[PDB]
Amino acid sequence: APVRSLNCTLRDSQQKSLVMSGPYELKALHLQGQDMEQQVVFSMSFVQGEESNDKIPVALGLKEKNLYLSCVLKDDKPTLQLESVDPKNYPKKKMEKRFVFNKIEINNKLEFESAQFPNWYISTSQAENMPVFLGGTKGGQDITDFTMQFVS
Ligand SMILES: CC(=O)N[C@H]1CNc2ccccc2C1
Repeated sequence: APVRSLNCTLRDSQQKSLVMSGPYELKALHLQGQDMEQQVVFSMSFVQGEESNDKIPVALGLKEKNLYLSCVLKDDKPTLQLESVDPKNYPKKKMEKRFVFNKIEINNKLEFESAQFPNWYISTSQAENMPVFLGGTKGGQDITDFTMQFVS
């Protein structure tokens, strides 16, 4: 049948919210109050892929926009991009591998590993107003843990 999707927001474990940074980038910043309306709402789709109790393959589309987070090689490195799709063939159950993240639940937090690039994670910087990126370790100064908030 159809693919199943949930609307949600994400915050990093330092409780930074995600906002648009021009058309094809996200950035993370500390937000509260009125400015919370700026945060990106995701449509998280539950897609085809290798699955276990704590590791669930998802696509992170933007709610009612034909824009997906995707993992591609850029200037020879795994990078995070926002990619446009045909709003007539998405969202689907069999999403292409560049769009798939393994949503991993460890110690009441979420990590989003690239299915295409093992051990590369959706990441934020500690500094305010810096891009969301794909980082090649769930260790060090960069932040790889998130919480999800469910949206109506
Ligand atoms: C123009 C703009 O920055 N809008 C925000 C708020 N709402 C929203 C909803 C879905 C996906 C992204 C967004 C970002």
